[PDB]
Amino acid sequence: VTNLCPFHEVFNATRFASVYAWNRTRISNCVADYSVLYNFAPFFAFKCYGVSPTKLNDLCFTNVYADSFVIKGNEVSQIAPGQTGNIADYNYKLPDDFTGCVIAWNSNKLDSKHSGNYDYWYRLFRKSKLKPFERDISTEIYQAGNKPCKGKGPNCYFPLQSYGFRPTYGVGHQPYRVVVLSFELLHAPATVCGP
Amino acid sequence: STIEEQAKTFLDKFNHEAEDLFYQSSLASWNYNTNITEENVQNMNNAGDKWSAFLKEQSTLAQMYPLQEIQNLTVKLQLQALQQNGSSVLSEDKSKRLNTILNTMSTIYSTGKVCNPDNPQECLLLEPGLNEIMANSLDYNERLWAWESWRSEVGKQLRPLYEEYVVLKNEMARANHYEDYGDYWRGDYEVNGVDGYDYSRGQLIEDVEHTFEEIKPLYEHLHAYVRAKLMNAYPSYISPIGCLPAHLLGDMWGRFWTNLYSLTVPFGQKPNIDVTDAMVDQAWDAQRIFKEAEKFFVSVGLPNMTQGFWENSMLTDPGNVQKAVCHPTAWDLGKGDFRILMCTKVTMDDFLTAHHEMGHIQYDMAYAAQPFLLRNGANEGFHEAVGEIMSLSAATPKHLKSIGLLSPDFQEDNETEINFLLKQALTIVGTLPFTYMLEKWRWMVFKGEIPKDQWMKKWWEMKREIVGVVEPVPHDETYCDPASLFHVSNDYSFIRYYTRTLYQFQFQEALCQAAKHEGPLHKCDISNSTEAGQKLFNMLRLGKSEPWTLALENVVGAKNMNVRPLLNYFEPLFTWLKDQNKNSFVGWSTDWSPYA
Ligand SMILES: *[C@@H]1O[C@H](CO)[C@@H](O)[C@H](O)[C@H]1NC(C)=O
Ligand SMILES: *[C@@H]1O[C@H](CO)[C@@H](O)[C@H](O)[C@H]1NC(C)=O
Ligand SMILES: *[C@@H]1O[C@H](CO)[C@@H](O)[C@H](O)[C@H]1NC(C)=O
Ligand SMILES: *[C@@H]1O[C@H](CO)[C@@H](O)[C@H](O)[C@H]1NC(C)=O
Ligand SMILES: *[C@@H]1O[C@H](CO)[C@@H](O)[C@H](O)[C@H]1NC(C)=O
Ligand SMILES: *[C@@H]1O[C@H](CO)[C@@H](O)[C@H](O)[C@H]1NC(C)=O
Repeated sequence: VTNLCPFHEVFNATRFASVYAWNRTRISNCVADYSVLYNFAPFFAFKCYGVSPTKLNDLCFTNVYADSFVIKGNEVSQIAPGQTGNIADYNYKLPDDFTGCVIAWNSNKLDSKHSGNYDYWYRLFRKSKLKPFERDISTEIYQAGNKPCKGKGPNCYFPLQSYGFRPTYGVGHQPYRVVVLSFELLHAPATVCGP
Repeated sequence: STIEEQAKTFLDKFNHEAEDLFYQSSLASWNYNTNITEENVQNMNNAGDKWSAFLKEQSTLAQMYPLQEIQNLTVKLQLQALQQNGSSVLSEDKSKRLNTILNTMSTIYSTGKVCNPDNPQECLLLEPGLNEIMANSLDYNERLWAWESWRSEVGKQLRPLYEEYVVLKNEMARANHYEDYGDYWRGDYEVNGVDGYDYSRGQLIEDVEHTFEEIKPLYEHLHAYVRAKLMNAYPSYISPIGCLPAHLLGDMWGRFWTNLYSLTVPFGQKPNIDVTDAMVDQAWDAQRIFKEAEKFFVSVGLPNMTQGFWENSMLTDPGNVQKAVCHPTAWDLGKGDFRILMCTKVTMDDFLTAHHEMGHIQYDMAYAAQPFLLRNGANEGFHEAVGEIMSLSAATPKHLKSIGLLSPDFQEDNETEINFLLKQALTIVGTLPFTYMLEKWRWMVFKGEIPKDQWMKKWWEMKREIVGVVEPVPHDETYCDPASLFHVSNDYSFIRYYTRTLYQFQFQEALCQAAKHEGPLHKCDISNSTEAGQKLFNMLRLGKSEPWTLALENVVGAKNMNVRPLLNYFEPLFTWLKDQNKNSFVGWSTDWSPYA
């Protein structure tokens, strides 16, 4: 084993991207050792769909996709197939037949500056519901009424709102970092396996 | 997009911006009440002004959506609460006049001082100077001096301000399409659009008066018994058939007869249950008190306090340099932040207050899932009623013995039960005629049924007739004795204390039945009963989302306020009072006065 999959960057990045513009990293052509994942952070909401976690070292996939972002405590449960809300509807939606794992852990220490960590935004309004595995980084003013908007107004709203993360909040409002691993095997031989 | 859909999106934008701005104002207000500095006063004002300006802007924007075109009632409730004009319906000149009158009356009340004769320097404020006199002094003349001087030197300053206050408040209420300012206040109990649960503003007057007629027999025997005991202490001051002198009632106004307990105690040789010595014997601290309170709510199926509660609250006096406002309060800053501010001492009173205040926290955590505009009690009397029933169970000997503060060998006889019920009636029953008569006077003043040249004349005719209390000094129309109370000169509705009192015994009687309690209602402890906790939580989580008549029905099974549980609580005393008054005159003559 000489080429370990670079999980040292996904679970230990200096800062994570906003949920509406969640970051996607591709992991391939490497040996995947998930046993070290528990050493990265005290995982709170580890959950795998379509695959038993204890057998993660005994499977192979063509490519792995890590989608990393930051949400609130209440919105962690929205990261699941067939779920609805704000994050699952207008920010980041998983397919109904999703296969992979979800790892969510608290980051109250790194994403709470006591004055409002307003660098993490989420999409509040959208014309339609987000398609699975789609990013909508568009920043056009949202129209709620019938009049033209061409900018902010009484019924013309900015689609993105900034989280007000602070360390004084409860566990339900403290920021949580989420990494969703999706496993894919289309045609190519699996370049990702276990030890 | 329809108007209702635009309002749902408008309320969606409002909730997220309000929760942030409300948290900034609540945190800045917390840092002042826990660290009274000059920098914290400005930061509290700056954050409070930004929150007040945000509401005024959103109220105008909310008034651009016609309520008639909204059919979803949960959306209409949030729009209706946000569209409430209030003082913003008057002209800018009249609203500026009204806010100046309100600030002056609050300043006159909080700064009004009375100086003893022959020393223009030895002056006393209401708190603590005059209040200490009205609560501890047994001297007739000393209490008469404090009672009269507070009303002739501070109340007379409020008389001209209160006349213009009624005019502008009536113009404000009538511009909001209300009959008068009293009808405006009664809108807190109004319910429309819900078949079988509606409630009109005028119905509150009829229900308060109807239930008060059933309280009269209990109060007359409590009044007669108190008069007899006080007549033995002041034989030359009290008539056996007249009303009670207003300055001999336990406080500045007779709002509570609690302090009359020393002179009216039935069996003055059996001591009260005071587990304060036991708490010090067991090295209890403030954290132990709140931990025991936390265990209480957990025993009935309610959640434990959040980690941020134990970390952010101030459960002890900061002491030394850092000063703080030691009044016990429960804080719901929002966004999962719940705190309790309290300079807790190792006493039995603070032990029961901790259960009273943590009950407010349980209420807040329950409806925290509701929208921002629906996070409150069902009406103005719900929140305080939930806190009262917690100290009811926590103070019983059954509960005090189950936690190791009261000795198991300590037995309770019917003489200590009467002493407890009499102490309770002096505070609970003694305040109901005071509260109803005061609020009825303001209802009639706002309605225009009492002319200005007969304000004080009608005020004391109703004190003699309804409350059975006579003024010791004749007062002309230069006085303003109602304004000598905080709530009247600071513009607060008062009927909330009448409805809350009847609510809490409805709650307690219902929860104790769910707890399968046997025996008198006053000995009940709902501890370890998850069934009672489930029945209470079914109303706490509602918040303001449902009509208060429906929220009340989830606990007690009835849609309206009921006085029978209150009478069921005091029945062992009522039968004892009637036996004590067999050779005494029950009732009062309104023509007798101590200055006749
Ligand atoms: C209270 O205010 C004083 C005045 O600046 C400050 O020195 C102190 O640290 C403050 N205490 C807290 C707990 O904020
Ligand atoms: C009213 O609107 C809320 C969202 O604002 C929705 O959850 C609820 O189901 C609606 N109720 C009815 C009866 O349409
Ligand atoms: C608010 O006041 C305006 C006039 O200032 C009035 O037309 C409107 O009906 C009022 N609305 C409410 C909800 O009080
Ligand atoms: C409440 O009690 C449960 C155990 O019943 C515990 O797991 C939880 O951490 C407690 N909550 C807090 C805030 O301590
Ligand atoms: C409640 O249960 C606890 C044990 O769970 C017990 O110690 C306590 O005495 C009980 N109290 C009552 C009033 O039943
Ligand atoms: C208390 O009960 C005893 C009998 O158990 C009775 O003789 C006495 O009169 C009662 N006293 C009161 C005040 O009820």
